[PDB]
Order: sequence, then structure tokens, then C-alpha cells
Amino acid sequence: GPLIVDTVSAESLSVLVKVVRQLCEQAPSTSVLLLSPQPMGKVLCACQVAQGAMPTFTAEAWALAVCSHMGGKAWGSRVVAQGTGSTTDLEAALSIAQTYALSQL
Ligand SMILES: [Ca+2]
Repeated sequence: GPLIVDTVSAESLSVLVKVVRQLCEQAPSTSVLLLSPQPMGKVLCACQVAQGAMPTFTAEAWALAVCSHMGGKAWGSRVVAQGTGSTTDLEAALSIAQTYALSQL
């Protein structure tokens, strides 16, 4: 299943979650994690795991892997999750997100 992992502009976590949901619905085999930088070094995270994915791949665990790296927190379910953190290293956050997904798919 395809994978979208990216850093994007968004005005709120609610918008970010809704964008993730629409991407997953428009291409239902896809799993998606978006990170959105915000002021003061904060970064928002929203993700969603495709319904067809391997059962060991859960959204909460994915978000936690990324947000814990960013000194933050995550919450959610096996299907959708969110979190926040702060970081100056978007490349590292993206790499954790992509490598985690590839290891669980
Ligand atoms: Ca499957």
C-alpha cells in the first residue's frame, strides 16, 4: 500500500486531521502521516493507517514514534492518531515516520 509522509502547512490540527482523512478516503490503500510546523518550534502530527494494512501497524504507535522523538506526546486509536512535539530537525522526524511505516507495512 502507498504511503504519504510529508511536512505541510496547516492552520490547525483539526485541518491537518481532516486533510489526512480525505487523502486516505480518496486513495483507500494509502497510509498517511503529515507533520505541520507551527510557531515557536512546535510541530503538529496527524496520521491514519489504511484499512488493508498489516495488523501490527497502528496509527497511535506511528504517531508516538514520531512525536516522542520530538519530545512530545501522541494519542489516538489503531486507525487514526495525532500528536505534537517541538523540533528543529524536520528531516529526522520525517525519516522516523517513513522508516517506522515501512517496517510495519
Ligand atoms: Ca492487506
